[PDB]
Amino acid sequence: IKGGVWKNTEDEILKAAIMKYGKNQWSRIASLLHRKSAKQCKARWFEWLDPGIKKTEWSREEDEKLLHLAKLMPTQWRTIAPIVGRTSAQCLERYEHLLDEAQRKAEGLDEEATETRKLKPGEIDPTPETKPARPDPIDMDDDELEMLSEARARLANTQGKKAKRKARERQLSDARRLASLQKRREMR
Amino acid sequence: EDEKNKLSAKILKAEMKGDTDLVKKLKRKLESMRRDREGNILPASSRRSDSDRHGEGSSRMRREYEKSQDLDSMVREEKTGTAGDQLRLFERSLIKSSKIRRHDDESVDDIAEMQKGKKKSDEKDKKRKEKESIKEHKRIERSFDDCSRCIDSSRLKKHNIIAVGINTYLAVVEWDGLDDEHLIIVPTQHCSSTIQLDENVWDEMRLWRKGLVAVWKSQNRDCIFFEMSRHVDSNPHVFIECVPVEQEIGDMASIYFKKAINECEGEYMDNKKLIETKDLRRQIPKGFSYFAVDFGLSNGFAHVIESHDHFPSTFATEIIAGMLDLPPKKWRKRETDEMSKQKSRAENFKKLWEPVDWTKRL
Amino acid sequence: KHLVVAIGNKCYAAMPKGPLTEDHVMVLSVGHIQSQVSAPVEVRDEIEKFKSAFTLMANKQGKALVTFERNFRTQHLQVQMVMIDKSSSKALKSSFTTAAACAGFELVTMGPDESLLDMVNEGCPYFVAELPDGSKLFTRSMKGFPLHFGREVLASTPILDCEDKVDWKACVLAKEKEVELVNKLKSDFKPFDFTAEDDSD
Amino acid sequence: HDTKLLILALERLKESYSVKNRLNQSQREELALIEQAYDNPHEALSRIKRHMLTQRAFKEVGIEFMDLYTHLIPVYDIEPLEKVTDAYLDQYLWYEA
Amino acid sequence: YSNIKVIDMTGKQQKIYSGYDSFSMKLIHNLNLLVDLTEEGIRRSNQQLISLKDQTTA
Amino acid sequence: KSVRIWEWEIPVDTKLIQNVGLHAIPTMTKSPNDKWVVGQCMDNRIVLFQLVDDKLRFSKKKAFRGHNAAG
Amino acid sequence: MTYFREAVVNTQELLDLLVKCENKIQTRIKIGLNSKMPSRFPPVVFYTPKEIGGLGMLSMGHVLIPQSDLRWMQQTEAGGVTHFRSLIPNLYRYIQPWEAEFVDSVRVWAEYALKRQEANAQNRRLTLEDLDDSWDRGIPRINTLFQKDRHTLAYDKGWRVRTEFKAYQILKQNPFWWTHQRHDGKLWNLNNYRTDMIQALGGVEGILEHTLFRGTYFPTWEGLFWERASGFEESMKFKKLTNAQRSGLNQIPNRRFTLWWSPTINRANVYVGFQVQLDLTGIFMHGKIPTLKISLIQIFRAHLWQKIHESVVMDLCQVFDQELDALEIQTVQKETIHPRKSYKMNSSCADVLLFAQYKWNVSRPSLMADSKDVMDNTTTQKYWLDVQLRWGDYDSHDVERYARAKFLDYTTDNMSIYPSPTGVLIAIDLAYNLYSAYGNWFPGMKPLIRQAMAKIIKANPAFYVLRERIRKGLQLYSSENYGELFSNQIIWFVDDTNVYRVTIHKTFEGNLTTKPINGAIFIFNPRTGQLFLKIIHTSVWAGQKRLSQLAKWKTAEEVAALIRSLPVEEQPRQIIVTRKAMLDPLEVHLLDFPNIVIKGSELMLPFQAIMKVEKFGDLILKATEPQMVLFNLYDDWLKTISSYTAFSRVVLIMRGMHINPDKTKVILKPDKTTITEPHHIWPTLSDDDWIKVELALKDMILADYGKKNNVNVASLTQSEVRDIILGMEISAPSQQ
Ligand SMILES: [Mg+2]
Ligand SMILES: [Zn+2]
Repeated sequence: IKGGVWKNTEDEILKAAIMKYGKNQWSRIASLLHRKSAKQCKARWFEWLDPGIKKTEWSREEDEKLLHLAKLMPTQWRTIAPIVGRTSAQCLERYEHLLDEAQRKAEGLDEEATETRKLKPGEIDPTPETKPARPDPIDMDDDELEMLSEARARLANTQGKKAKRKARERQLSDARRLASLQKRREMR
Repeated sequence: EDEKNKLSAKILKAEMKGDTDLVKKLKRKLESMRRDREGNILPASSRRSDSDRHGEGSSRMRREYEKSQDLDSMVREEKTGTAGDQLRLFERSLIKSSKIRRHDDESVDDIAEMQKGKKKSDEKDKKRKEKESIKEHKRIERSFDDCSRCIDSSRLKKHNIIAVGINTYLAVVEWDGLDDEHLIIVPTQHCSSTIQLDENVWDEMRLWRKGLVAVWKSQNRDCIFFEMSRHVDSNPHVFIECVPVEQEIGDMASIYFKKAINECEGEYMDNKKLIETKDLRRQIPKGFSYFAVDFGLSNGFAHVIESHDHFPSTFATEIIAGMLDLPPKKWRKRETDEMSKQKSRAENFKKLWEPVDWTKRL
Repeated sequence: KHLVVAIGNKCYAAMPKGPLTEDHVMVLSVGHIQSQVSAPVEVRDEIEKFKSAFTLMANKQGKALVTFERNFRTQHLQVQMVMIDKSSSKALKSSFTTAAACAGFELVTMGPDESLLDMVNEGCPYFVAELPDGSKLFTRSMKGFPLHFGREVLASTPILDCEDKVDWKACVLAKEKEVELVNKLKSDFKPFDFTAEDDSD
Repeated sequence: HDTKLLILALERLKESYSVKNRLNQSQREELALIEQAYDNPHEALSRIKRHMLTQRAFKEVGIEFMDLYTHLIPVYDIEPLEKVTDAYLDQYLWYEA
Repeated sequence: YSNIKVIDMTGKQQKIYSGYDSFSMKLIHNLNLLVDLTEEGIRRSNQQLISLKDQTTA
Repeated sequence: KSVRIWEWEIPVDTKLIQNVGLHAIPTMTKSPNDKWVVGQCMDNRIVLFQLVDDKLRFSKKKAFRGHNAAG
Repeated sequence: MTYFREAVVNTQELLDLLVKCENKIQTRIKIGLNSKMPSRFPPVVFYTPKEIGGLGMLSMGHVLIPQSDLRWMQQTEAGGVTHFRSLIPNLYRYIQPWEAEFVDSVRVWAEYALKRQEANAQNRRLTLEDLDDSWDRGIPRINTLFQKDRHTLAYDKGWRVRTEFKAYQILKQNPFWWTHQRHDGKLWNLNNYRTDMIQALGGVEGILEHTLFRGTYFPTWEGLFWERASGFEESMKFKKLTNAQRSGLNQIPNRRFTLWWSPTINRANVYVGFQVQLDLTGIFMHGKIPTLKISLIQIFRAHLWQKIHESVVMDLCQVFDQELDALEIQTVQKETIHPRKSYKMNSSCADVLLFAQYKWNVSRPSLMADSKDVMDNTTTQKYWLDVQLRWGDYDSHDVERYARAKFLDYTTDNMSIYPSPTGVLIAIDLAYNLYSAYGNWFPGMKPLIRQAMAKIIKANPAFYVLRERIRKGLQLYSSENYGELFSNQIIWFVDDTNVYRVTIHKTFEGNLTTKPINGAIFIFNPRTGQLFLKIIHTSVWAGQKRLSQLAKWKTAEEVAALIRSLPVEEQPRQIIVTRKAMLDPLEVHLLDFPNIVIKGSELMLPFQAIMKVEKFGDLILKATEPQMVLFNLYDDWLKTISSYTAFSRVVLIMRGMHINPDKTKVILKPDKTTITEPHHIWPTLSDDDWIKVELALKDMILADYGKKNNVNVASLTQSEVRDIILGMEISAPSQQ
């Protein structure tokens, strides 16, 4: 299974995994995150979590450019997103919000603001990469701690199979050196 | 033992009456498993000595080839061992052969003679085979304990039943089936296909069919009897579904199944893609999954399943739903609305079944 | 041993250490038996006789008799018998079905004498509750089944209103009060007790 | 018609895997969504309609080429949860057209 | 196992034994066996004759 | 690096004591009272075992390293 | 060929390509088998396709067949071996051209509209007959009306352009991109091509017998089905995902196919090559046919080539141990079985040496096929037999000629050793189960070897071991005596139906509940009349819910214990069962015995009537313990009737009493004063009074059978009374 909302630990393991392996290994990065694997890590990084993603308020000229471009393009939103660089989701929810803002403006302002558009009807969401970042709770324990523990180990490992195995052969040759030296000492 | 519970209890019981000499009298009463290709279940046996009979000479497959045993042990071996035990002798010899550079003049099975491995590998495989035998046993026993169809089942739904014979019983389905009178014939004790039923239970299953045709013929219906026996490799419990249809569908039903059975699996599967049914216990070997469908009393069609991924487990219910124009929920889901639904259905059919004297003469 | 109320043939009736009401009595088998389905016919027959006998005793008091059995994580056959007011008897069906739906299983409803033996074979854990009208409520979903489910339903507000008594360990009365209730139970049962005159043989 | 159009859509998608058989994650996600879409079918239509009204921006498409030795063909794998919406819409558009 | 009960009804009067051990330890015959022997000779020869005649015509 | 307890006339390993803490023991001395058995470890260690316990997970109840030996 | 079928024949540069491609595919298989010449490759492997073969190449090439190859060979009951003697099709003939499809589709859809327009006025249900007739006609075929999807398919409107766009959606190229065959219901039918392909081979007898099937030799084809290739080809090879190493293995899936064909593929007809022998075995292997060597090593595994040779020799000895007098053999000697004698092929030694004191004449050298001999050519008395084992190929399963040739060569080759000039050589082809003998016969010897050798072939369990190993390697499985019962041996019948039994009674629910009851095991010897009856009260039924499967084991265990305790001199030679699933738990317990054989009775048996014997069983049910009771079913019958009539009579009376059982209460007393005495099982009736009730019971059985059969008299009186006296399940005329 994959999907659902993004915790903190998944974003932070995602950042940390992006530090060691990241900018296009993402199949490898999914090995650290269960349940959010191949496509969703990449989509979380580029849509929400990238630096320079400009999560601030929409000014005047950005709103001007977005409405100007919506009239110019029709629906082209992935093209519109680079120009306003507020990306695809940010454009679309802002644009739809501005369309609400006009019709609501007098008559909606108290009641239509509140009595329909307040929340989804409990439905499952295809967006969750784009919207949020939930805190890890006061007692996050075993789901997070298992993956936190797997992440720490996999961040540390830094070694190939051969180096890890031949390190044992060094240890085992040292052990054979101690045993075989002592037999030489005592049988001589 | 349990009679001791009466006398132990009767001591106060006399004292409740308060006749002190009765008290004395009751005080003085006391205070003075494996499967085979034929689908049997048989006693297990273990290769305890076969690791040590080999000559300790050449490379592995040569040892197995040379090991020597008498015709007694070879007859015991060939009657106990499945084909898997013969063909598994490929493994350790050739798995390592896969790494080795090959020449067309001396190769695939030549290199398989040359490979070594010796007793550490045999011990690990010997222990593995023993563990797999225990897993097979536990799997077999689970298939008896999780069987809801046996009358000895802990999972039984006995209110389904409308009649019971000597060896078989007749019951309404557990789900919103294709009709209110959608019925099943079930053997009272476990077997995985009707072909595996020996003569008395085989013929007793056919005996219900004459009654059911007559009951539904009194409604001017026809009916379809079909077996889905995907179970045969894994030991679930067979039943024959008895689905009534309108006569106009009954006349067409043999056309529909004759067509669909020719399309149920890919074109290049090995065996014949359709079997016309006449002597089914001798047409399809035991231990093969098969489907078979009969129309009224007329012997119909069968198919031997080769790809349980490809042949769908719902096959006949989809086809009959496709004759009845039903929405897929009538066959995909098996929606188990039961508590009042089955009781009314079971009693209503039972009131229709009772004229069939086979129900009563027993 | 002071908590035993009545002691017939195959079975004996005893007051629990933590009774829901002053007339709560349990019937247990003197041999070590897991359930009524494992119990011989004579044990089950006397349980049905006790049900009839305690109903007549309850009828003199103006109460209905409710019985239930819990075969789950138990080694000794135990049958619980609680007397309730006739008005609460109608509420039982709605109370049981609501509690079952809240617990997450279905109770199946059976007629005047059906489920006890017939629905399941030996070794299956099961819970069954018999209503005063003779109908039975039965379920096979025992994974995670509340051990005190039968007490919890009967102790509810429309029936007995003794939710604290649901945990039998808390409501345990003093030994002196226990002996009084058993002696009171013995006296009231003594006229109805038909076992007291079977001893002649 | 919708329930019957959805059946035609879902069975088209399922047909490809009945041939292909081998399932990574994404084919397991798609077969889970197709089997779900059967037991959901009125719910699945409600998603499909909601998707067609609201969503307007979509997850990335992957591209791969099919090697016919005289000319490549370009093959696209749209995300499964969208493919059921596109597949219903394809059946519906052609039916009304 | 030696205590397993056998009843013998083979003779004109019934007997009971410690069956497995005792039964494991446990003129007119030639007259009986010879008439059966000769008649089986006749019947087997008769069936051979019938089948051989059919085969001969084939 | 295992301690195996074997029976008289019997070649098979009746009891296997196996732990990573087990090591080559060049000398083992048994008390004359059979109450304790002493083992010397090549890394300048002494470990004590009870002859009847067979607690095959191995243990280090009492150990000493005051000797200046080098194995 | 479906899309282009009009054009392809004129396109003949494409026909040159199709010949090239078909030849390329064949070359790829030849390379995988490892070969560099056509000669070892007959076409038959590919074209034998699914049904027998496992491949299934459709052709477009004018592959001129080897047809001089097409000769198949069979062994008669006389030991004489009889020979039998006979271009594979282009599809193009079978695939109907589009002109035919377009004209035929117009008329067929036109006539359906008339028939439906008739049927709408006639409202009569539409005929089955036309729908079976018109099946393969129409572009949307007529079977498309059958389609079952069709109520939804009516709403699929894009689909033909859509299937072309699937090439962008899906990475796998689709040949049938043009035809949604559920709409196009299916524009071709191969079945005539497949059936004509068999005819072009002469396949069904000729090709089956040819390959391995004679090694399996069991019956014709009809029983036989191919299992999945369970073994190393599948389970771990898929699981591990090794695929770099699996490329190195890649011959291994071919293993099942290669074994079956290998009697063809191994054949010595290389144009160029050299012959190698598999060690400890007589197989000559020509080139490294990849998988075959391990397949044969696994079949032969241990000594078994030697073990077969010595077992048939000692079975021959055991015949001579009995036939001492009628042959004037004073003793039969077994020569030293040198451990390489059975597979050294350049030379042989005698195995069995016969001694005599006789004046005697002996034939010149002659085959089992020679029904009389020049038996006065010479006078001698010392005899040898020599046994040669063989593994034939399709070039040579020659055993009549090979027996002749090897006898002449080894008797003349100075490398051989023989005790006398008067000898027979016996040859058996382990690849084909053909046998032959070439011999200097004395008059008695030839019919004895003829009779013995046939019986020896089946019996000789070393051949059973070989055959079962061939069957397991093949994964190929099959779906499948009256005089013997009287004849001589110790033979038993056994029952299991009365062992575990359950009784039914209704709960206050009004539905049915089950109670279980004591049950008996019935064991009967027809020749002695002797019955053993073991009762099971306590032991099984207390212990389990398995009890049906346990009851089969306990039936086999209790009957095994009876055989094991009571004698060693008179343990049954044969045991006979109708319940034949009961054979398999008996078989595992017989593995302690080896000396006992079980048969499946092929004929129906009384045991349901033994449920009426359970009435006498009720007197047993009064007993409180799992006792055993011993009976003889023959009373005064024991002397006079017992061998000939009493089996037939008891079979008739017992089977009859089941369907009659109330009526039998009357008929048992044909006159009211007649009695059954307490020291008998059957009524006190004389000879003629027993005959009267016997004839009445026989006719009454036939009368009740006649009530189904009511066209009864003419056929069934002559044939079926015999078969009912046997007890056949006679239901034949619909089944025929
Ligand atoms: Mg490599
Ligand atoms: Zn079952």
